Amino acid sequence: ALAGTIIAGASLTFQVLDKVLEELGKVSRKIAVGIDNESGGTWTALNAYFRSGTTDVILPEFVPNTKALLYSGRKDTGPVATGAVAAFAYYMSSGNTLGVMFSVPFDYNWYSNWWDVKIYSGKRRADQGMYEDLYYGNPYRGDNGWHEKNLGYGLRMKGIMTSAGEAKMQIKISR
Ligand SMILES: C[N+](C)(C)CCOP(=O)(O)O
Repeated sequence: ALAGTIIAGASLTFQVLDKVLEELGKVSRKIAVGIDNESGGTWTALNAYFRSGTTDVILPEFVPNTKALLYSGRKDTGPVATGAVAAFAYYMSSGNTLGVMFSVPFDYNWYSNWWDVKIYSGKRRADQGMYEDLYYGNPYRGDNGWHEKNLGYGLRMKGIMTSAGEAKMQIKISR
């Protein structure tokens, strides 16, 4: 497939991400994630914690500089009113952890899509704690808009997440 795989950073596109959503099949709530690594060094998968939903693939174990990782997620199958929400992390060659969060609620009635990235000192794994850290911190909304910011440690991040049941999220970490 495409998810659980890495590709040349330069080739990461919305087209690539939408094709990821396709392989997930007709499921009302899903997300396809793409992260381009341009930090200067390699990344190593730590883990993924799902608040809601689940995933069908593995976190690309290795992400070398200039390469982009591909990942996906979705709500639980069946008559269950739930979305796709989680946080996952990658260990960096600088010795710090990169943390990512995405939330795609079941009922877009009251709720919306939310996401964020953050770098944790040392080595930390994704948990209900990191999830709450990014969710209830100051996450970006999946407003189909691009956002950027300084990640500290001299990295900077550029990103975007769509606002809908079948979402796509594209991020980039530069040095
Ligand atoms: C919508 N959600 C239940 C997945 C996230 C938590 O929302 P809230 O209980 O803080 O308002």
